[PDB]
Amino acid sequence: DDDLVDKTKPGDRVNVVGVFKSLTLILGNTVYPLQMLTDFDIRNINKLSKKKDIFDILSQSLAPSIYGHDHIKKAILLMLMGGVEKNLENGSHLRGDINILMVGDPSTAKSQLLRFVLNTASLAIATTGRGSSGVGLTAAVTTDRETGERRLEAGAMVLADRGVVCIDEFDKMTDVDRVAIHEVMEQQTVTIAKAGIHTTLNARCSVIAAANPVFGQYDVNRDPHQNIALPDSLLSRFDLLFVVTDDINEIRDRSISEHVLRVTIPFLRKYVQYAKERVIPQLTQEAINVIVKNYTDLRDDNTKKSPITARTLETLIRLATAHAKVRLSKTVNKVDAKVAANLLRFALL
Amino acid sequence: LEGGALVLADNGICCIDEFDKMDESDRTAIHEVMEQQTISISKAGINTTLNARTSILAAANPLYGRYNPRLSPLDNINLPAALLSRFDILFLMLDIPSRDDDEKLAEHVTYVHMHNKQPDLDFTPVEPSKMREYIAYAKTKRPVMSEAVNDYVVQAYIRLRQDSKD
Repeated sequence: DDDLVDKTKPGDRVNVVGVFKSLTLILGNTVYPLQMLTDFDIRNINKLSKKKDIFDILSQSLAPSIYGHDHIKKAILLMLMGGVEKNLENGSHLRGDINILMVGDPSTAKSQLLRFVLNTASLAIATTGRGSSGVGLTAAVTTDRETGERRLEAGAMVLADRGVVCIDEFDKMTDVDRVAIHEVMEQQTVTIAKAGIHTTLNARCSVIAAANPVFGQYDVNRDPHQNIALPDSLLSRFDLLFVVTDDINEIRDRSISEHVLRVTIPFLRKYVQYAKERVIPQLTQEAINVIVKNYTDLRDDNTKKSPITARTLETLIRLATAHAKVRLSKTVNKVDAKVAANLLRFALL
Repeated sequence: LEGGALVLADNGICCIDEFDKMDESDRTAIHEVMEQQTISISKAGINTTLNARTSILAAANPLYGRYNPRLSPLDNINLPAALLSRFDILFLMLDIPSRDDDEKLAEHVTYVHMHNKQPDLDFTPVEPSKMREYIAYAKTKRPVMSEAVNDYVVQAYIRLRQDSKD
């Protein structure tokens, strides 16, 4: 009808209330654009808020079918919980989302971790990275003979606005989607100008990329830059680059067979959404100086193994905030910057 | 007419992110509105000219990502001479690691990530409407150059040409 004509737009989750009349359609009179929490679960998450051993067991309890890789799932835990999404006054917004790229030999469970992060998040969209019918994930053009005109189709990234998206086989993805995510990273948004339209979209969509080398295998003695098969701008776009090695070693490889031959799922979802909705962390002077010292000490890596960018400054406190909201404290601590520096030492060296 | 992006943005700022990641077909149309603001197309559909004003803003990176001090800037920049010869202002925003100046950038990003407020300087940041009104009021002005500034302009141009004229 006339009344509710200005409250509908494509891409949003909606709940309509109408009458199923068949002259089959519904006469929609009420539209609402959009896990339950009890008072017993809040006592459990308040009981688990002050123990200083919570983070390691919560990172170890997400995937018991995958042996090892504790710091990678520590960053994946900090990745799926989120950031803060700070909106500046009379200026551009600030990126709160974090992005993770994972490389290594194709022998491990990188393709088995996406199914776990797709089935255990709040909302997640996974794509293969190659095979999109449109121009990519974000959109596509179509012709309709009903109106005799051209309409817009929204393939992916525009659907999930606050959740996470997962792209496996990142090296097979073409340059058009690379130019689009070049905009995606810095933007935490996207822009499109096409025959008859110009616009910009802003839906939160933290990316989880999984790639493979072009040589098939990789070892420590080879250089760590050409094995990646990606440009330096994409290395600067992604925040944490995790390298997983699989050289055959008789000491470590003895217990994988008995481990795979041998806290829960509905609790961490409620934990992540209560941290996302209630507590926003702020900075302190105890965690500014140690991250200033860490950034100035690394800006070492430029002469030894990896480039340092301006953005990385932002990503070095995003993670801290993350840890500070994993413990759901109202402000940050020095140990959050320390565990972010430990994650940096594991993912950089 | 269904222009790429140069036709819905007629009188304003047209920006390009990742300028060296484009192709020759994009460059031949960008240089044509950069020199003369009047794209002309003569194909089996039409032979017509579309006129628009676009203060081309471009953001680019070099060949190896960052700069190179052992390389010349004509070899560091992959763009041809006619492209940057038309470009009057090129900004070499190069980062240099330091001990004192890097702390202010770190203090500023931790201050804007701590809260949305800007630093406590004795100045207040103006909202978009007031300087938008100032730009719209200043755009109707038509300044005329004098003769005392003319004799400085021609002497500086002669000295700049001789200094630039390897």
